[PDB]
Amino acid sequence: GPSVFLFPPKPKDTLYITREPEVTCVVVDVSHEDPEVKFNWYVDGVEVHNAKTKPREEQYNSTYRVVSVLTVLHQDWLNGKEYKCKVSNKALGAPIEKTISKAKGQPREPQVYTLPPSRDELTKNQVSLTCLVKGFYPSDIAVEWESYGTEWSSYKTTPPVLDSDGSFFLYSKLTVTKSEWQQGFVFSCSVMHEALHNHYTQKSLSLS
Amino acid sequence: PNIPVQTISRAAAEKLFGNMEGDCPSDWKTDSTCRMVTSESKNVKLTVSNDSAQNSVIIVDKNGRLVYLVENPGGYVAKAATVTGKLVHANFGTKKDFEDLYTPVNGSIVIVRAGKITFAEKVANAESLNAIGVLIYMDQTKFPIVN
Ligand SMILES: *[C@@H]1O[C@H](CO)[C@@H](O[C@@H]2O[C@H](CO)[C@@H](O[C@@H]3O[C@H](CO[C@H]4O[C@H](CO)[C@@H](O)[C@H](O)[C@@H]4O[C@@H]4O[C@H](CO)[C@@H](O)[C@H](O)[C@H]4NC(C)=O)[C@@H](O)[C@H](O[C@H]4O[C@H](CO)[C@@H](O)[C@H](O)[C@@H]4O[C@@H]4O[C@H](CO)[C@@H](O)[C@H](O)[C@H]4NC(C)=O)[C@@H]3O)[C@H](O)[C@H]2NC(C)=O)[C@H](O)[C@H]1NC(C)=O
Repeated sequence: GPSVFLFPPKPKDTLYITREPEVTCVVVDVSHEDPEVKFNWYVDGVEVHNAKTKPREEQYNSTYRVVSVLTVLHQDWLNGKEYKCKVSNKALGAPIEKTISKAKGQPREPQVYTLPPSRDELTKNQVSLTCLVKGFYPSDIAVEWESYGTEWSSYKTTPPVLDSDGSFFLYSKLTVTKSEWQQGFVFSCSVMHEALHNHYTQKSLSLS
Repeated sequence: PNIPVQTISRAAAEKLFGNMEGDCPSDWKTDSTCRMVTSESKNVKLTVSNDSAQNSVIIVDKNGRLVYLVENPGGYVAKAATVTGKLVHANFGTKKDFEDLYTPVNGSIVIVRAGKITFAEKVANAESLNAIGVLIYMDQTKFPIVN
């Protein structure tokens, strides 16, 4: 049987009015016998027809992957409207409903702190620069590392983790060659969050 | 001079060579470490800014993403611009060096040794072949300009 996965829009897309945020309804398994998929979109229970179905595409495991994309309004998403995706198939016993929305709470501003490498980590040819982003709500957040106005390729970010106070935190780890760190270059952690002034803050870090 | 030109240290050059492929002609009596062109997967990005503080030479991902900070040149050559491309060695950037050159300069950043001819000439020769930027380094061995 088909399986349905509803995804939220990218934080930056929802935060920046210059950008276009959209919800993605993904259909993972589509039968060869019954390829037909009907998509029905709903916003706060009201059906809309603004969405576009991407072309169906055969995967490496003889299963079609149908995706439907619905563009959402920035403040509709930020206010906490629910988006329901209804998938109908003859291969389905009943049509599948998935719902996503923004977490409805008081926004809390993220605290952003950068940490330098451990003295023990300088033994290695490569070192990690750490970016602690904590005490934020909701979970919606965008984190980039950069140097001299250029984004860093070599960095990875843990998913948000629920803290004890109902807030979220996470870590971002930029990996650089040690020599680049020792030469006193500046690395910056960029953080976008709705609670921030201009949905943006930046923390820099370098050799003392 | 519609293209940026920038001076780099011998160290920054060698770091750039570290990310290049090809061996130099025996004819240029260079070091072992010298290389001709950047590997497919990397390009250099050069930024010359009204703030000479934030000049930068960086090696970039096909995605324009950062791989290596190579330098922040303190000096300047007497165009403020940011350019991304392949880096190609052209020795002294003589018209001759250029005409002998295996890899074509068009659309690429050029790196040359300070040497036989003026900076002004090197830039013009390169600009003449549609290079998008010029790096210049001093190897210790010295080749006084003739006039
Ligand atoms: C044939 O081959 C296909 C490809 O290899 C394959 O398709 C795959 O099908 C599986 C199911 O078998 C499906 O699994 C789910 O994936 C969810 C996340 O997918 C993300 O990340 C993956 C990994 O990189 C990407 O491949 C996906 O495209 C998607 O990436 C995101 O895509 C969106 C839009 O494209 C972008 O906007 C994002 O930026 C992008 N991310 C990235 C990385 O680029 C995953 O979350 C699912 O986990 C949840 O459900 C599971 C139950 O199935 C639970 O085990 C698990 O706990 C999770 O539960 C959820 O928990 C959440 C916590 O907040 C709650 O919010 C949810 O309520 C709760 N939901 C549910 C329903 O439990 C899960 O792993 C694959 O994604 C899909 N695609 C790929 C590439 O694998 C076919 O299935 C293959 N055939 C066969 C025989 O399997």
